[PDB]
Amino acid sequence: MQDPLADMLTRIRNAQMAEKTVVSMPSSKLKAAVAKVLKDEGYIADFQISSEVKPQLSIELKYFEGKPVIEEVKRISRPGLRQYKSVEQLPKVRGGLGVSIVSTNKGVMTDRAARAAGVGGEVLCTVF
Amino acid sequence: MALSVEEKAQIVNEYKQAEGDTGSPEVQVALLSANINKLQDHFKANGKDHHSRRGLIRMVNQRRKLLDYLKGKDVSRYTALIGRLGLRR
Amino acid sequence: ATINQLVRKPRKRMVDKSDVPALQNCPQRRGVCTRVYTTTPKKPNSALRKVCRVRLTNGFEVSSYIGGEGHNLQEHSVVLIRGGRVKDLPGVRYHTVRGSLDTSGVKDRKQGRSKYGAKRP
RNA sequence: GAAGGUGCGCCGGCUAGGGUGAAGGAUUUACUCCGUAAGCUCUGGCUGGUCGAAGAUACCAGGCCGCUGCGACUGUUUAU
RNA sequence: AGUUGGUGGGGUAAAGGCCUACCAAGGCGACGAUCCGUAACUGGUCUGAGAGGAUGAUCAGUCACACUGGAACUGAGACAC
RNA sequence: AAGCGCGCGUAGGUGGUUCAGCAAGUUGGAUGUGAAAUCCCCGGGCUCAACCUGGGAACUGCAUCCAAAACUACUGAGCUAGAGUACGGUAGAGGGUGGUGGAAUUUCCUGUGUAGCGGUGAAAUGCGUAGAUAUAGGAAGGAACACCAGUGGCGAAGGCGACCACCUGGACUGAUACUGACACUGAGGUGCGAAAGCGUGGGGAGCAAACAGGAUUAGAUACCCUGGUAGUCCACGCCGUAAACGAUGUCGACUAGCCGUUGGGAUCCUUGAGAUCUUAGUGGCGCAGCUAACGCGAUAAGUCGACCGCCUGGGGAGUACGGC
RNA sequence: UUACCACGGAGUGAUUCAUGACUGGGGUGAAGUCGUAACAAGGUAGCCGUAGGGGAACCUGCGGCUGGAUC
Ligand SMILES: [Mg+2]
Ligand SMILES: [Mg+2]
Ligand SMILES: [Mg+2]
Repeated sequence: MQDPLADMLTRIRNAQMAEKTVVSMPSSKLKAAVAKVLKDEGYIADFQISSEVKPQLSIELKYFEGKPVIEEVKRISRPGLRQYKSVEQLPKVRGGLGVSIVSTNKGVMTDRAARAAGVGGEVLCTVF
Repeated sequence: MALSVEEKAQIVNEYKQAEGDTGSPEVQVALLSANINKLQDHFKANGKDHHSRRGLIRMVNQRRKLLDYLKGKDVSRYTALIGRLGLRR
Repeated sequence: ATINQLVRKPRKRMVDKSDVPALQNCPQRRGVCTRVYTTTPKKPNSALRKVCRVRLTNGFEVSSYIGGEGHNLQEHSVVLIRGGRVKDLPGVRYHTVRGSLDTSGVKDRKQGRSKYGAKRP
């Protein structure tokens, strides 16, 4: 309703508790772009956009040993409290093993790349 | 829903923005205003009808919300609507 | 809890009142004894504790415990009172420092002499 | 009028408005309307000076406050 | 109700209701005005992993005060320990 | 210990999706400033240390300028997923105003008829020979609507049960048509809000605080019995509280299933008559998950997001004082 | 001599502190009197709001709830 992005993570998180294979939900620039980071990071197998006037976003999910690959996904920059960090202040999820997706001005992209690119932005969510 | 289908069909065409238009705010506000004014006669005779007054208040709040949205969109269209309907008392 | 609810009204911190109000942020005060008496402790204990009512230099009237065995204090005796209450004595919240001004230290004390104002022999 | 306080006479300088009102104009229809300079008349405002012990100067013209009993109140009554 | 603006004038080393004459009815306030209690402020100090909490000795910067109230004089500079 | 009794709604907070612009937020850099001392890092001098001191770091801030346009804010233009309107229909104790009906109670009148009736654990107060109770016929009056009746229905909640007529709100349901974010929440504020209670006027059958009498009891200001006033009923005002409870704020999204039930819709069955999906409610189990446990478990107390209200040991005390 | 103005004076309020015959509740007590109200179906289920009554816990009526036993 008032946070379509957090709807994406919770839809993903609920499915992995229920051992579902694919999920469907309306798409957007942020939803598709965050799916880009997740797929290139290996947390999701693949994502497609059903290009119609009302587009969906479909994610097929990954399980390694039955346990879902994404152990935990947590929203950070909620609409009630938008969170902005500098390059030095960007979070490190689980000591660098995880990824904290940060929407910088060079597109949506991970915290590891943001430090390399030397740009901060809005810390959207943390993954592990 | 105290307005008959004839009265509803009467006021929709005088306030429609185009043919087949029944959802434009002018139609909505005119639809609510005619129902609001009609119910005034009932509440005069029935002063203890607190349960039907909840619906009347909702129609009043709905009309206010529509007029505030029409305020943001086109102030000239808003001005003609209340002048024709005699609102903003 | 809501971050908006906190913005309007910040979290409030209670300030606990001191358990020694008559001492008034001082380590000790000087007072005179107005009444020397003995009182009975609560349910578990049963004894005759020596407590004296002290009129402090700031006008406060309080009762403080007299520690040790035997005391030489009577009416109109200048004493120094320190903080710390007595749990089995109702209404007693101060201790009388032995070995200062009129209240002499306990006689024949050998262990823990400094706490009771006892000379070294 | 709780209580309590300030000003107040007289003579100048400046100044704001009522009313009435020949003219003139209008309806130059008539016991008509608008309006009118001066003159009379009423109400103010801002300043300055001045006399006395005293300016609401005489006559005229509330004393006031606090607690409490009774009757709610205006009224009526033992003409004497 | 000089209260908040405007206009003329005065006044200051200097702008300004700083003051005054006149005109208008303005100005501040739940984003806490006004009032009450407390209090010199800061760099800093203590504690805390940090975020924070408590505090404003020594030293340093600013401020205010000089037995109480007020006032000016001189002087570049004071309303002057 | 803590969800306001419940709605609506002001300020505020937050807001679906697409394109373009801008650059306040946001990001990077530069410049000025952020006094010195202190904190910190590397050294130096007191025999070491405390101490002093060199340089650096920092002062997480502010101001200006330059770059960037993912997100927020703004601007402009759109879209239909939210929200809403137009149409047909369905169910309902939803509300208001008037009539009408049946059963029953009570009171009164009349007939029959004669020693009890009523009550209790048993009694007694009480009623009855002035003819009670019972029975039959008639009349008046008030209140509530048996069966239907159902973890059934409607309502924001409090609540709403006889029937009919009139006035009127909402919900559910199907497709098409239309507006195009018009939304959510909501401090103040405002409206409704059981029962009791209060005011004015009516009404008063049953019931029944108070009250009276009879029992019981050591006592019985009660439980039980006999009466019985306010009240309960109506209209217009006031009150504004309940264990006002699901002890669970509202709104939106997601997450195995199984068995009932109410109002619809679609398809097989067109079946005569069942079955399968779907929706809005209403219940019982239950995987996962949560929980201190009890338990919740698509009507979440699970995974989230927006907003609001509230809690900070027990008593004192939701009391005193002041305000409304 | 006028204007400004300190001290001082007058009246009338507000607020705060301390006391005050008497009076109300609250807490703590080594335990005294009267009952036994709640906890079991606590021996009349309890509790919530309200009203009336009573030495007292309490009782009674009206509505509500289960945070009630048996079934
Ligand atoms: Mg007397
Ligand atoms: Mg009299
Ligand atoms: Mg006489």
